[PDB]
Amino acid sequence: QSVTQPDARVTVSEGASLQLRCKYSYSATPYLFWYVQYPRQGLQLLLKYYSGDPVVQGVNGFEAEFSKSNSSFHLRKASVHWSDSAVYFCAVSGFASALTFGSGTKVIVLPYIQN
Ligand SMILES: *[C@@H]1O[C@H](CO)[C@@H](O)[C@H](O)[C@H]1NC(C)=O
Repeated sequence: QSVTQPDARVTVSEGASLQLRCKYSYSATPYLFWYVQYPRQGLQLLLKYYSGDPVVQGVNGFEAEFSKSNSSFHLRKASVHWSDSAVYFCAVSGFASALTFGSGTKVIVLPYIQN
């Protein structure tokens, strides 16, 4: 139905937290998703919410919470890895609805360098 990703880009150092904002529009029961696009590959599903517990855990430390009250589906990760650089897309759906995508959010991760 409708999804909004208010930030187009995010720059962050390896080790720090990350929050990618997503707002949705619907009235019914929404099906929510996060997809990730790594360089030189197609979209992949990162996490999804259909029902039950609003906090959903996806691959590699990624988390998202469905909030009906706040009508949000913010994605978070406690400590980002350098390989997390990518474009993240929020999408929404429903019982008799098509899948709709947001404009996406580019995440640039600065790698941590030691000696
Ligand atoms: C909804 O927003 C309120 C006010 O900032 C906040 O206290 C609450 O935790 C939010 N719910 C979500 C999306 O976690």
